[PDB]
Amino acid sequence: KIDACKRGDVTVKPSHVILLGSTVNITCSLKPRQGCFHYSRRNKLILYKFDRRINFHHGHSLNSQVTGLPLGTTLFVCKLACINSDEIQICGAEIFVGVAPEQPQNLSCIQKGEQGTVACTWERGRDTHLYTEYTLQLSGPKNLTWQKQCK
Amino acid sequence: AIWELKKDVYVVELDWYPDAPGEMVVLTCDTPEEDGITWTLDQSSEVLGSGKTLTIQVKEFGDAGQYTCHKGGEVLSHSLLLLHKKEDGIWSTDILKDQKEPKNKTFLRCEAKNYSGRFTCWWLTTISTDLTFSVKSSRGSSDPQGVTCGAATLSAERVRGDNKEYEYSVECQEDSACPAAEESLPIEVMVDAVHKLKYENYTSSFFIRDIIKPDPPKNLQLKPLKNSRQVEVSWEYPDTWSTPHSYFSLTFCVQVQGKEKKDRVFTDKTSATVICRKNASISVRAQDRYYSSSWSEWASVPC
Amino acid sequence: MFPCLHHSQNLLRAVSNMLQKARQTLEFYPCTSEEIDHEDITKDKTSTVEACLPLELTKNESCLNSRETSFITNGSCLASRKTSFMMALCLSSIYEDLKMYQVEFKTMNAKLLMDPKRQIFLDQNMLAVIDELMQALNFNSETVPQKSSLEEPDFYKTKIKLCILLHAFRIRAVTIDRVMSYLNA
Ligand SMILES: *[C@@H]1O[C@H](CO)[C@@H](O[C@@H]2O[C@H](CO)[C@@H](O[C@@H]3O[C@H](CO)[C@@H](O)[C@H](O)[C@@H]3O)[C@H](O)[C@H]2NC(C)=O)[C@H](O)[C@H]1NC(C)=O
Ligand SMILES: *[C@@H]1O[C@H](CO)[C@@H](O)[C@H](O)[C@H]1NC(C)=O
Ligand SMILES: *[C@@H]1O[C@H](CO)[C@@H](O)[C@H](O)[C@H]1NC(C)=O
Repeated sequence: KIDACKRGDVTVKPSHVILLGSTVNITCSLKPRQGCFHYSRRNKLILYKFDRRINFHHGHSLNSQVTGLPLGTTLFVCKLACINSDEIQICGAEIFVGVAPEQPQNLSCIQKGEQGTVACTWERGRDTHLYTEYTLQLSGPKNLTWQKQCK
Repeated sequence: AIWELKKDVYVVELDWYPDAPGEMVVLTCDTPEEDGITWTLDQSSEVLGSGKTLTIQVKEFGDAGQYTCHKGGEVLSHSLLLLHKKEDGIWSTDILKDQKEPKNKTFLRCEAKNYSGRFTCWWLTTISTDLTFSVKSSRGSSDPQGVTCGAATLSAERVRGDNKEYEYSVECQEDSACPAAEESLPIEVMVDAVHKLKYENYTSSFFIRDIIKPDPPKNLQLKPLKNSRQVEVSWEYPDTWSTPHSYFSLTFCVQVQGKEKKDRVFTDKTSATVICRKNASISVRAQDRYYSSSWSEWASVPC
Repeated sequence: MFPCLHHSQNLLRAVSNMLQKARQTLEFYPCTSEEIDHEDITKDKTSTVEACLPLELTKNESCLNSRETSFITNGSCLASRKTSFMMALCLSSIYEDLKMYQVEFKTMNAKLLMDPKRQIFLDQNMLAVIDELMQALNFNSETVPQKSSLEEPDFYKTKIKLCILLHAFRIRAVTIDRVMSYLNA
């Protein structure tokens, strides 16, 4: 099992996907066996957003509450700085701030010629910063429907 | 703390800040019990302590040296003391000098010329006398007696600035009998530098392929094509390089600039044809074809 | 000219281009050879590390451990009566190495596509080259089924694991290329 994170694990509350406006509790925690080889009150456990320092705790447990996150993805990486050795990246979290999806206001289906494949077009609306899945369903007079997903 | 580098030698770790209290150090002698053992530090007959046990905090370098266990007029045992200074919680690094060519804090530079596993490590130190080095090596930590490092030897005495840095190198051969296609563990080399009463240690981890540096191309000869301006040049693989030459391959870069800025041409083939200006030399270089390796020394034939 | 050697040379070149793209795309994620540890998924499963050696190098044969994973799958790369068992076991182990990597790479790619943006995705050409080489190596090639997930995974962990695999795979690709060159000559 390749493990991306060994020295320590970082958790996010409630989740990596959050509604625009919500506040995430990024918490960097270090496993007891791993740590700075020489205890010293100089080593720190920094947390960086886009390589920008947001917090620093000498103790293994680091707690942060980032707020006003804009729409998009922010990489919070939690590195360990020892006394003389260079910083070792320990673990990180990628947060996607998103909003509720826009409903398609107008739907039009056009078939080209007497023999043609029906094609339906919609107005997506504002782009939510999240993966979007679109399902188009066509039902005839009685209920018999064709199911197609635009992943 | 106090630990034994070797029998009768005890390295003591001390913090280095002004007016520092010393660690309580206890001296013991493994000899038949004698009532009245005396203890000396200097060659002078000044007697430091009596009894089979001597207590002396090593607050400074003066308090570290060969304590002598002597009773009855015969020296029962010997207690040499070595010091590992720690400054601001960081181990001292004074004996060797930082080359810095790969990156900062680099004191050991190792190289190889073959996939056999024979490699040599060069360290530059500016201390002229009273210098000894202990070298140990292993593949990862799993192999016991994995590598058979040889003994440090002074190699050169160059005059950089006025310091006259002296270069000391070791010859180490991977003693693993089983051949293996790819390496999963980096070879680790530790040099236990010792100077007078001061002890330092340096650790370097590397892979043979990364440190490999090929020797210059062999039997380079120029053969002019009949009735043509261009001249064919043919070279051969070095004998020292590992065999077979099919599994392990090299890439030759040919520069004809001699004495227009860059005539370098990269040819896998052992013969390339280059127009020869009468007033220039043609030179060839060798690198591992498969992975990025240090370039070989230029081989130049007059043209 | 050896056709499998041409596929192996194509494989090493494809990995080299993908590795360069990965370093450029993931600027913050650490993907330099110095900061990425060497971890090989096929550490104990396959005997490519020992079986794939020049005939001159391997002699005692004691180190080949009890014909480990000695499937000896017959294939179009060599001929059944053409080469010694030492190369027959090696070709089978190389096929197994490519199968272990392709199954993992497809799993990573399926997770990467879900990303709202398209920062990085595994090269389709590189995956195709791995499949083509496996088809020549063993007649009973198994094509990996399209992989997908019904949920969204953390992306940072996938991007760190990706860099660790790419570098290890590149070393494996050179090892395959050396064996193919030896078979040709
Ligand atoms: C490089 O230099 C350092 C400086 O001394 C060495 O660290 C020291 O290593 C010794 C030997 O293990 C430790 O002494 C003994 O350790 C064992 C195992 O923990 C213990 O059972 C003994 O009671 C005693 O403590 C010493 O504690 C340790 N110093 C520190 C600060 O950890 C290191 O071994 C040297 N490396 C080489 C390759 O020479
Ligand atoms: C974040 O954590 C703090 C303290 O751990 C707590 O007071 C707060 O309610 C938490 N907020 C969320 C959104 O989890
Ligand atoms: C067809 O489906 C619609 C919506 O599900 C429902 O209102 C309608 O009664 C259905 N008709 C039949 C014949 O089932």
